[PDB]
Amino acid sequence: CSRIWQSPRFIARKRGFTVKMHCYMNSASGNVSWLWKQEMDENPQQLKLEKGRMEESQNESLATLTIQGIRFEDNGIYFCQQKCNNTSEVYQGCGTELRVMGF
Amino acid sequence: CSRIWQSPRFIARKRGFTVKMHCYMNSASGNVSWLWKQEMDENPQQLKLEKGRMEESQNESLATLTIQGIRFEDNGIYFCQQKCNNTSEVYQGCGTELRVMGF
Repeated sequence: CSRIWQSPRFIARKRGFTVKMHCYMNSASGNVSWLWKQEMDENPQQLKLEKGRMEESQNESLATLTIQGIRFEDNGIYFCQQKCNNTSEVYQGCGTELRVMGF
Repeated sequence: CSRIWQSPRFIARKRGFTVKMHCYMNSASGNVSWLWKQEMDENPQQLKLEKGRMEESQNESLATLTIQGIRFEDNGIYFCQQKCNNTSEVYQGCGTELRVMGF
């Protein structure tokens, strides 16, 4: 199968704004999901797309994840994950660090 | 083969100091090579070593790239690759990022 690329590595924004996180592939057994991680030891875990604040999007090449109303409680690193058709193995993106802040 | 794990993710250090970067793998068809990216737009372009001040070492399970007396020209992201035994696939780390300081 294909390989996935995550952008950007890091993001800092102001409380209440909006964020976009990308990932690229070719839908080779496409259909992408997003994992979240707040602690460093614990390992990534399914992100709950909170009604009216988060939305998993995806066409055939781009799989973007968009969050609005950014809360501090959103801090952490997010990874897009794809399950391969052939290899039936899971490739992970390199994730994006998220930091909310200020006025 | 084995999922490659690069560490740390991002580093900040005043110029001149030396810096080590890590890459954990399995070395099966291993023998790691290091790539470089001066910006995010650019593409992971190969790394050229310079006079005793940039040395890559490694063993059974730990490849580590070392840079002495760092400069702003060093700023960027470094990745490590390892061909795979079985697969003949090309795994790659999530690269460690570098930013040199001014004081």
